[PDB]
Amino acid sequence: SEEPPFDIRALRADIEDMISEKLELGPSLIRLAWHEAASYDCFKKDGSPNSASMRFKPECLYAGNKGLDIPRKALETLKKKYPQISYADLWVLAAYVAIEYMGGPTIPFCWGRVDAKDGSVCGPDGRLPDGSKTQSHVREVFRRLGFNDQETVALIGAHTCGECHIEFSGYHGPWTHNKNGFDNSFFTQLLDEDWVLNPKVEQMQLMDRATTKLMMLPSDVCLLLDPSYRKYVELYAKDNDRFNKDFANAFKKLTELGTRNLHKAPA
Ligand code: HEM
Ligand SMILES: [Ca+2]
Ligand SMILES: [K+]
Repeated sequence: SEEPPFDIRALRADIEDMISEKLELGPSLIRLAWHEAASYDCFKKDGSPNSASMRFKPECLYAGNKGLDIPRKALETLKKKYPQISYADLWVLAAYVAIEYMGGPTIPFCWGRVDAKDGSVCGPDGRLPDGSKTQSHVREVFRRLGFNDQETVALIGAHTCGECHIEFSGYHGPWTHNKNGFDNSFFTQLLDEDWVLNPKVEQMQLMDRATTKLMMLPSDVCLLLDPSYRKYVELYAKDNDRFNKDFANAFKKLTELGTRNLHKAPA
């Protein structure tokens, strides 16, 4: 529709380059964008999602955002090179490129997000979801964000890529045997393995009986235990195209929560 004031083409290319020079950045950029949107409360209408408010204290110090300085710092180099882009746009755009680069769907980008100017707009701590908890908590968090059960399950399928780091969350390991590819293999893994207790990680997590090299969180396996969430796990495990499409729509929605006057980018 409308040309952004920054060179989007060149920028897309710089972000693919940066990811290619450091592949484990792909998943952290997705998590960065998700956590900047995850402060929203659709009932209270607060929390400054999608405003790059995680640049500021105290949100940058919340336990759940630990390690997200890495992708923020990496993107600083690009903000410098393309000054017309807001950080908030940049953070969203880099997640979309990451998803695509790793084999995921191409999500239509909208631009024009305004950056928070100070940390007084940041939402409270305790809005990010807790991996040690299960379906009650999960549904409560995602209701509060504006998502239904179908959207919830689709979004959590992003765990198909990346991994847990002891230093950041206290959990350990990848969910899938290809942490650098974005497909429906998180649901597939969830359903096809026998998940057994990992007796050597201090924060409770499961491991696959077959190899013991994969992991799931309590919040992940709660998607099997809940009868509504399990319908959708099954839907995505048996239909990768459907997963691509629903993930695309839900993530776009996630990254457009609490925004206004966006413009559709070209491609
Ligand atoms: C129930 C909701 C969620 C919980 C409890 C949760 C929990 C976690 C935890 C504990 C980590 C590990 C962080 C680390 O140690 O580095 C993580 C990583 C990640 N999560 Fe989530 N997550 C949730 C939902 C989501 C959603 C909705 C998205 C995306 C749409 C997402 C995408 C990711 C990605 C990409 C990583 C990888 C980060 C990396 O490799 O550096 N997660 N998640
Ligand atoms: Ca925020
Ligand atoms: K994967």
